Amino acid sequence: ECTLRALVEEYNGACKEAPKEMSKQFTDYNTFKRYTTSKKDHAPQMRLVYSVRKPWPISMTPSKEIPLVFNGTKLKDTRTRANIVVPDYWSKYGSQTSLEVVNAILYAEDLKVQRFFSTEWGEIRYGRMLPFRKPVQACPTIEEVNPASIPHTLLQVFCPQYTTLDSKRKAHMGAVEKLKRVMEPICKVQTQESAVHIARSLIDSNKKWLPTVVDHTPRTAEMAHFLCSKYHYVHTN
Amino acid sequence: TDRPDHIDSRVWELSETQEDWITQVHGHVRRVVECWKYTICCLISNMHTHRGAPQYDVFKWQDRSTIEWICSKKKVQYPERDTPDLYDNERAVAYKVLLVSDLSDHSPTSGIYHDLAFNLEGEAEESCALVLRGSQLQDIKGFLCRALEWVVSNNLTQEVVETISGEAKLQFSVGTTFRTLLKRDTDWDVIPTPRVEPNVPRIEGRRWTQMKKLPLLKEKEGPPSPWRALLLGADSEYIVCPPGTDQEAISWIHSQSEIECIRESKSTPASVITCLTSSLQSFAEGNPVRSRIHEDIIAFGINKKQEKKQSASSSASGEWKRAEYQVEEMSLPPWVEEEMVLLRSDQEDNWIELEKNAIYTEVDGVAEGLVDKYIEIVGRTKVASVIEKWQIAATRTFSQLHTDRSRITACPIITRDPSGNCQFWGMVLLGPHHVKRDTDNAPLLIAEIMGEDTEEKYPKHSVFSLKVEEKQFLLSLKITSFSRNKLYTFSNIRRVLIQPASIYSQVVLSRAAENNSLNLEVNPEIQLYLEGAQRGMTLYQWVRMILCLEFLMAIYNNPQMEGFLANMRRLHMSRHAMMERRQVFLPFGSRPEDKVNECIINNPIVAYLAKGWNSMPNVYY
Amino acid sequence: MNLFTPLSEINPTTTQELLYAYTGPAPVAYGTRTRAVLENIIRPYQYFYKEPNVQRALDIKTGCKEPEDINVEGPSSGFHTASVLKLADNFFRKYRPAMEKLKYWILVKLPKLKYAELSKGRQTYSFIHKRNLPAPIALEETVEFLEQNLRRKIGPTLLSYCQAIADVMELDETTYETYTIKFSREELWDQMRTLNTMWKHLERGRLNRRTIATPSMLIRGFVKIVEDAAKEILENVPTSGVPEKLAKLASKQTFHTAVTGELSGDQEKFNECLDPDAMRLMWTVFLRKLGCPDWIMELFNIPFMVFKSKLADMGEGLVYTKGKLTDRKPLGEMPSEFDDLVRNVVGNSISCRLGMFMGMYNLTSTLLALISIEREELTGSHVESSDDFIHFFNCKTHEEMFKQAETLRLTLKLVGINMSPSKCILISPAGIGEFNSKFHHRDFVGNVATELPALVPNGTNPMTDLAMGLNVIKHSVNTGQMNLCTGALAMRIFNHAYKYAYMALGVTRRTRFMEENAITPLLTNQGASPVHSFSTMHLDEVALRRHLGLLDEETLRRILNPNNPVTEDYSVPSCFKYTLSHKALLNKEERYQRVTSIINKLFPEVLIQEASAPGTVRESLKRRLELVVERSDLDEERKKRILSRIF
RNA sequence: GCAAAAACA
Repeated sequence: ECTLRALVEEYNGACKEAPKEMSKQFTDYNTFKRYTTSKKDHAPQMRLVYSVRKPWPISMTPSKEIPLVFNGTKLKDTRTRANIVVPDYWSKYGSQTSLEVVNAILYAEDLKVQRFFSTEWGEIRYGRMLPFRKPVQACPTIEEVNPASIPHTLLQVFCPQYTTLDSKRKAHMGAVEKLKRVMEPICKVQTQESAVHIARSLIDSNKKWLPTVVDHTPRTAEMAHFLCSKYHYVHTN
Repeated sequence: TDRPDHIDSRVWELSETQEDWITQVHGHVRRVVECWKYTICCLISNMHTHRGAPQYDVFKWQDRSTIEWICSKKKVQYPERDTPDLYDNERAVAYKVLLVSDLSDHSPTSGIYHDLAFNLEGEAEESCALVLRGSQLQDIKGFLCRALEWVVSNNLTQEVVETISGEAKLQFSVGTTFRTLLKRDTDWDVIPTPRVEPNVPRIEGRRWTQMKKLPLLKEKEGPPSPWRALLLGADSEYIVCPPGTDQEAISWIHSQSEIECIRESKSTPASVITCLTSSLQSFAEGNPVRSRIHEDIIAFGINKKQEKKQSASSSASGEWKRAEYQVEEMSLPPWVEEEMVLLRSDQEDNWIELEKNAIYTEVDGVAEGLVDKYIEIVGRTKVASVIEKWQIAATRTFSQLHTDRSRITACPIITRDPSGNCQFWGMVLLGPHHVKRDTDNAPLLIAEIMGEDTEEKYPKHSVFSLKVEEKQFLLSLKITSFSRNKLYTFSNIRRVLIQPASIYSQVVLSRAAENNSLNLEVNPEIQLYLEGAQRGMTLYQWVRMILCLEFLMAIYNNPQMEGFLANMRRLHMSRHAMMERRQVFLPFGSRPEDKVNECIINNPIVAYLAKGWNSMPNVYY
Repeated sequence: MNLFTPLSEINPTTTQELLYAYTGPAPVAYGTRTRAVLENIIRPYQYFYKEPNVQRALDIKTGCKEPEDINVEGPSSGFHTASVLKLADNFFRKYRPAMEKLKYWILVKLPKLKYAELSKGRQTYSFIHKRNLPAPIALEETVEFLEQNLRRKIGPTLLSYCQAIADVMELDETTYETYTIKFSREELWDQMRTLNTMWKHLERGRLNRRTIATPSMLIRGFVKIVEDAAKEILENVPTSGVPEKLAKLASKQTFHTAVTGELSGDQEKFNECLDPDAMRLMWTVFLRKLGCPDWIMELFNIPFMVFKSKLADMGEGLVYTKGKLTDRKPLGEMPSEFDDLVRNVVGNSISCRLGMFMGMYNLTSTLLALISIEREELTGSHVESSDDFIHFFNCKTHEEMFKQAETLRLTLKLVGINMSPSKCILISPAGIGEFNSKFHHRDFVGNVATELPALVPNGTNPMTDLAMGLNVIKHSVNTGQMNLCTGALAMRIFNHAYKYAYMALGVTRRTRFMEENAITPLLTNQGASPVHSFSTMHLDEVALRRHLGLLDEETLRRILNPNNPVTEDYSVPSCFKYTLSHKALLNKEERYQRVTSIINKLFPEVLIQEASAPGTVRESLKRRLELVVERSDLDEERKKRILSRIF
């Protein structure tokens, strides 16, 4: 198969060009995963104006679906670098994907929009009210998942073959089958790191310090930025 | 230590990583024992087959994913912390290679897997004999013997026995030499055990006094502080131009302008007007960047450091001494109050054009109504126009200094009124600006239209007479340098609107909470200490003056300003406590005003705030 | 200033947020740090005795002093040993659940700590290249140096790394190995001791600039161990400034006639009056009463003993002027105000047994202060974060309260904490105070930010920049620093800045290209009207536009296609989530990047968990590739052909 | 000239 041959050739390339790096311990990956020579920029927001206005601001993977010159405008430097208007061109004359892929990509984000518009708002009440902050679950999840079992739930969805019995045991079943069904169109070699990110946010029960007038359910915690304040309270039905 | 003779290499470099031997009490002996177990596992398997496939699977020290694959076949499942070392296809069972002291005291460890026991001199449990072949048992004999000789020769019998009995024990060891290095700069051992009885001594302390009256800040004496900001501030004016582009407005100004020097400053010689005229002419022609003229040397300080160094080298005398720096002490200038009263004057336009956010709920409508009303009340003010000028000038200067040029860039400051007309506040000229770090200074030559000239207020500005059509305008040139950080910061000057907006919103929402009804038309009466007396002013003009103060503080921010504010927060808290009939007490040697007075040196707005504090009551009843 | 102080309808506490310089530039520290570093070093040596005597204080190893030596009318450096022992014992006895959690962390979680977490630290001075290097590079070079000098592979755990450091410290000779960097025990010891100093940038609220020190990578493992233990304790004690606590004390109704006061203050020269030996004693008492083994004690005591031998770098030199000339000269070359410390100069570093540096032990210093709090007379609620504290007194008599406040000052002085008299203010009736940038008035604690939100895109790409800008504004609203009007105004300012930064305003090349090609603006970064409201700060841009009909299915499939050439941050992948943009370090970096790239494809699970999987990268990749080929449900001949090429 | 305990030019 093409995928296996591509993986083998890249593996032999790594052994040849980087022998010493391949002789390191596999646990060292947690260290050189972030091995960057470039120094941390304390003010990255301060270079954006110049970076956007440089010639060829965007770095792109080589492809043929983007013309070299489009209506007198050179789009690519012919890795290769793209013009700032390349994403604008792709929004009109780009290659389309399946609707299932779009639905999976917008999952865990379309849900937040539906929750906002599927709830009715009571009248705003103004008064002397004291917002006291407690740690609560910020975002609603498809299934209630114990922390420190989130990674084990993710393993079953994505790579159930590369796991142990105990990791299998300490994984939320019921959330695996919901995650597998909705993430199926995007569980591939590409967008694997993306699909994990949506998978995490769908069952992530992280706690954040949010203003409270009454105890927040997970539904109302993601909207606490406007439900309550020092002078107003909004009632949600 | 090194690899034992009986243990071959492959097992040694396989066991190098399997466990953290160095952190174990007997890690070397433990590693040797596990290598024995793996060697026994390999000898049991050897070259044997069942149905064309190898009879045994050596799960020990094997990739866990491979183990899980093999267990997915054959329909078995083994936990990772109790994984058997071997699996037999002949009997469809799994075995664990174990070493014991005696074969009499042996019991099945668990029902998941069967046990293979050896007592370290070669012989095996009867179950092993019933399971293993004669050749395999002979090989295990011939390994355990000639491993026992290595055990005895190095005298590790007790260590081996301890390793067999219990599991791994964690440890951390510090030897003699590192211990001596550690003990060099301390009076105690590695584990401090001082020979003193624990006790908390009774120590006599000083007395806590009361701050009966509020501190009086020190007003410095000296020459009044000149205006030392990037741009003009309240004295800023613009020339109304016919509608068009920036190039059209610049051409209109340059074609019908006559410039004559009124007041000349030694800091900014009148000869630098040629640079501004050349920049105007070039920009009118469509070229915002022009070549270098002779006056550009003086205007932008080209090759100034390499002349000052030779001047200092020529003027060398005396002996070296530690460089004591000094900051000139300056008094509150009269122009700060004038700036404040002029910054609040009304304007015809709004000067604050921010795109509205979306509105979906009633909360969004309330928030946008609050923002709209705040923009209404602080928009048609001169301070808003000055903020717009500062924003545009700083943004355009910042956007043109990343190129690292050797030529002069022109960045006109032009606004549009809601009728199409162009408003020319002035132009900023950027020099070569070979900028390396973000704190490096870019040379600038700033030209601004000046409402009124004051030599005392603007000693380093050269003021010129500018005439367009029939109107008269004042043009000021100043030679200045200004860093990348500060230009970027002032390009975001619109963030100064937040704090006055915060105060306004808090007042409005407090009224709404009091009456349980939002009313955006509230303009209540705010009582304040004014000219040393308690009168009141409306909310709108109070917010206007707050915005004027915040803008002046922002454009005059420096270490003195921040130290002064951080140390006046405590005194502001103390004053508010004394309003509520609360008492304030201080420790021995407590002079809170000293922290503030250390920061009042020559900052005009620090001095203005200090005088505002001093005019306030210092005692409350 | 009178304009900032209302007398009706609003109180000065709320308007005290106006005493800030949010919009103005932060001060910059220019030039040499040598004078500041030397002053920080010399302050402890002047405060050891009531009458200053630097020469007699320069031969003190352990900063132990008699109670009569403690200066109550001025700053005092050092500690009283019996005081430290008794205070640490009292702290251990009272906060017993916290120490049980410490014991659990030591037994269970301490051995599982991985030294790869050192790679997440900040910039580190390299003892091999003699330059400041990023933490991953320093960690990699240190581990390779250890493996070269120890003839073994360092285990993934932090304890293995610390044991490797201890073992390599015992060699007469160490090398690095084509250039060969040759060390000695004394030279490696000096590199281990050395603290690299630098200016503390972007610091607000101070007239004078400060310096901070960085430890060497050889000691950062021990430092991380002790700081993690300190954090474990501090997360479980009510006197630490970590959760809330200020709000809880503010809302705590005491009595109806009790004399209740509130003390707010900072600590003067907090890091210049602290001695590491006091923290050694406190930690040793804690571990000894916990029943920990001796190796735990040795592990906890190594960091502070190395700090007692610190060799803080004294900057670039002292500034000297002949006439108009300026020169940069080291300490000791010519007379200065630091001539007492000339005998402590070691190369370009200076040795100093007393005192500490900011940014080195933030949590252990807080623990020392909190054990100083633990007395029988101090029956008051204390909360402290490093050099900032707030104390609440619930007494029955004003003289009793005053004696308790004096006892607090003296017991802080017992270990060398020395709160600033001019910055500490006690309000006789409790209800007004300030602590850690939170301003308290009656039943209200107002969080006031030290820094206003940037309201500018972060500079990564439009979708992420919009997401993080909205998240920052929402967090500011949640902390109470912003409200409805302030939040919406910040959103509008951020929207304008965001559109400007991405060529979405006026006439630019991007807008011209979109107009000529009839590409209508559909996203905010493209110049379209903003879709986000105040209530929708938490919603993604791509969503909330499909829902409202502003984005149709065609352009959704076109921009969300994963095959686009260009591709918490809860922003969906899109064509607009793009990327804009030392001799033997760049090639090593690209080799490591390739080795990372082959992983995350053969190992999907490293995206979820840590690497684990004992063994080296070569054979781990080898066997995983063999397994994925073997379980590819292909023909046997093709599988054998594929595996024949895997070498 | 910018700046503020010393850098930029």
